[PDB]
Amino acid sequence: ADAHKVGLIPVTLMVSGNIMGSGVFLLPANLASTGGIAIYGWLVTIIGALGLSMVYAKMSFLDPSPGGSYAYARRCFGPFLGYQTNVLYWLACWIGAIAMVVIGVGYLSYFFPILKDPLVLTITCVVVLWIFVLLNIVGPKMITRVQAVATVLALIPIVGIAVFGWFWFRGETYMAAWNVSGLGTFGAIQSTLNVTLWSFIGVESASVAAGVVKNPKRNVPIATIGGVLIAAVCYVLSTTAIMGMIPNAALRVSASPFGDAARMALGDTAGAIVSFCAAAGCLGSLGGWTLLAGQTAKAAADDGLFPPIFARVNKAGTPVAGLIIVGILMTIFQLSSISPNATKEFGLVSSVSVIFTLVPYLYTCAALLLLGHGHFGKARPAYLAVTTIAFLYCIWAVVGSGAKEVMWSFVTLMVITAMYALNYNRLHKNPYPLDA
Amino acid sequence: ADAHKVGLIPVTLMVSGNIMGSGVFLLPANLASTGGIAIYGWLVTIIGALGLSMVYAKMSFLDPSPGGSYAYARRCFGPFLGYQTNVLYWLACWIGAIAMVVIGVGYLSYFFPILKDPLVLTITCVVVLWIFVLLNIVGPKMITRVQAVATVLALIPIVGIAVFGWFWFRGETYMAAWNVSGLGTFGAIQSTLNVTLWSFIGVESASVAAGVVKNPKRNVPIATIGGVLIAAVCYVLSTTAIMGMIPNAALRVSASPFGDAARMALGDTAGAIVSFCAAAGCLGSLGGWTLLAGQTAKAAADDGLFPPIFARVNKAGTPVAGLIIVGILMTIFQLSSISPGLVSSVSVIFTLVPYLYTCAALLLLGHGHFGKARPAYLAVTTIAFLYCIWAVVGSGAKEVMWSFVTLMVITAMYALNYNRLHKNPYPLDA
Ligand SMILES: NC(=[NH2+])NCCC[C@H](N)C(=O)O
Ligand SMILES: NC(=[NH2+])NCCC[C@H](N)C(=O)O
Repeated sequence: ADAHKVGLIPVTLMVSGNIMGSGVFLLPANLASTGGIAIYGWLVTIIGALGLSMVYAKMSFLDPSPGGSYAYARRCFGPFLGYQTNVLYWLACWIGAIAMVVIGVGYLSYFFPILKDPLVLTITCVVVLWIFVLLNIVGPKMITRVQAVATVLALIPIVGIAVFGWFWFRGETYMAAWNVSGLGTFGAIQSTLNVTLWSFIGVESASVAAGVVKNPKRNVPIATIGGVLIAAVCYVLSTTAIMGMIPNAALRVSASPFGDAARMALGDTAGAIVSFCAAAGCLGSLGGWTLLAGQTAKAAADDGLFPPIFARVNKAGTPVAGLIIVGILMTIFQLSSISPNATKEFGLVSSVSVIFTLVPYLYTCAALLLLGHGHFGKARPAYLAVTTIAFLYCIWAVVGSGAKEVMWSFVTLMVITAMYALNYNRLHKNPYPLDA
Repeated sequence: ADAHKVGLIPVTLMVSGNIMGSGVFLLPANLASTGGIAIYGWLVTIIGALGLSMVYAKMSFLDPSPGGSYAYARRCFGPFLGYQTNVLYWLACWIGAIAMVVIGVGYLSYFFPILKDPLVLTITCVVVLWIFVLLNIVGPKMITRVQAVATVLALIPIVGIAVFGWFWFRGETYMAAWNVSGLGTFGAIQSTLNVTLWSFIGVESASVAAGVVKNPKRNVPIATIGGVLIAAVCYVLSTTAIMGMIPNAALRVSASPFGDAARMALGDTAGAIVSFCAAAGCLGSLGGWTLLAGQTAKAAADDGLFPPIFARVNKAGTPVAGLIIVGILMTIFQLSSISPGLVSSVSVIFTLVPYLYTCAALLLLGHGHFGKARPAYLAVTTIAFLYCIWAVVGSGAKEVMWSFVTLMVITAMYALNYNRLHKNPYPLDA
């Protein structure tokens, strides 16, 4: 409790918030490239995401350390694989933040065309970017509530259709466009896993924010599973709903499919509603990531595995100097990217960020078995089945990324292990030292 | 000493053998795609390889554990990063052996066209493949000698030209093709590093076979550095020598540039010589890898980190059952072929991972023993780092992707096979 921690509801909405985020609005546009067979892809993507949820759920229950993934990998494998998880996820976070502010603010252009011009867009972003760094400095009680309101604002259309969308949905349109890809059923299913497997990055959120959730052992597991269950429901119900409402042809070339789901549904400026709700979604998610950025660095900084400045806190215990760095960085790697100008662009270096997150997922399912075997009782086979699913889920994600971004993920992994060696020799503690 | 270990010379020739191997004959054909500016690429590729040599040299001096890379990673980072190194490098080895038998036997087609036909080629390979598995079962004293002879047989042409090739050398020729790539100087340099940086895979050999080298602490470092020095000398002297001997135009479309080179000096039957020496090279290297395969699995098996069967030895101490597995596997993933290289490629990135964790291990374990040469050892190992990273920077993406995916599967198997036995730096209470 004591005192400014965050409760169950905010925490869980932070999970749903970060998960659904920017993408929930573009899904039916990308599945439309393959068809209604994307339903099968979901059934596979869901049980795979429920696996990784349960893993994080049980893990955080057993050890509710602050920093989630990072924490477990330190217990399991030592300071090095700890240091690796942080650096990766910490980047995966604040690069992820950058994507939110862009996408979010970009929805607002529907209201202010003023900001399609790329320069003004970047000025607006610094502003809104620092707005949320500041909200994060007034503390996790505060941003979790701003996100909680943001994300329920963002759920309005997504339930609206998910629930009321059926009233107009039919078979004729949905089924006609069952398999537009022109690939075999298993071919298609894989081509939808390319999209949908990245839909549940975010499941870690609660377990990472353990240090700031009120009753970690009860709540982190509830927020973890619950969050993922909200996301699943929406995804499935909403994008199957849209594929029986708008014809495939129109839908796959749509910039905002929910905006179009509107212009017939409630018509007129109902796109207004959706582009506000869409913008609210991201901006909420924005702040939620920058939070999590704040926490990993904190945890790692606290065990000597990240610079001391990230461990420095104000009296409430929130890492102010830590967040101001994330804030500065995002301001640097944002001016750098004024629509070309300096060089090129660049959604590569956000894509590599998304593989950085799958590495922690992997070391966590390892950590569950390697640390947790003691506490499994007679449910041993259950926990083996589940985590191997979580494994298949992480590998099968990378199996169908682009090469280019895995290559680069891998290169940054090498450079991470070059810095550890260079920065920690002397302080390092060897399982089997040499004598002097 | 006691008793059937291997001495300095065989060890070091195993190093040079495995390094130069199949590639030393194809180098000047691939550098001919860019020109005599590949000389600059070499100067960068050399000091980078002398780094990673020195690293392995000092590491194996300090700890001369059997398994080299694997050993060090276990000390440094624990059983998991140990397990990771072995599985990788063990695959790196026996996939690498498959490549050698193919290439090696393929040179012999110059004598027996009978075996360009792809079926007969694979039958031949199983035969020769199991010839060397057997030679390896009669022990490391034996294969190291077969390799030593194989690799000095393979050095004939390579010194022949490297030394005597200068008599047909022509500055005009060499210069006129200075930069055929049509890229900027730094562009060209990078386009030659693509080839040359993979030239020194093998530096690990001696430190990996520490369990079988006579006086490990003196010899593994000598064989390590010495080996790499022999490879550098040849590479540089021989391929610059050829580029002033044969015009760029001819040279870059050559199937065997040494065959063409040699036909200028000895002439006529020089192709026979070269295709025998070229085949001797690979087949020697073939056995030397299957050796190293034998040793990692042994070392890991011995620490519970690989199946017990790989730790099982005959009275001489050599892992017979272990090698028969490698032998079977190579027989399976060979008949699997017919008709009906990526894999050989992914295997090559697998070897750069151990290199990395070794330079780490040098600093993380060795800092105690650096005395007042601290800066020297930091400078050197950071080169060794740049060398490993810069290799991967210019691989194909497809084979890094797959190297990475196999890394994930490796860590899923550790979790699945070692939970209960695993020892956590910071456990939970029950
Ligand atoms: N445009 C992007 N790829 N943004 C990355 C955000 C990832 C986050 N899991 C989401 O789906 O909302
Ligand atoms: N074990 C391996 N992956 N070997 C690949 C061959 C590399 C070696 N430098 C050669 O060209 O001969």
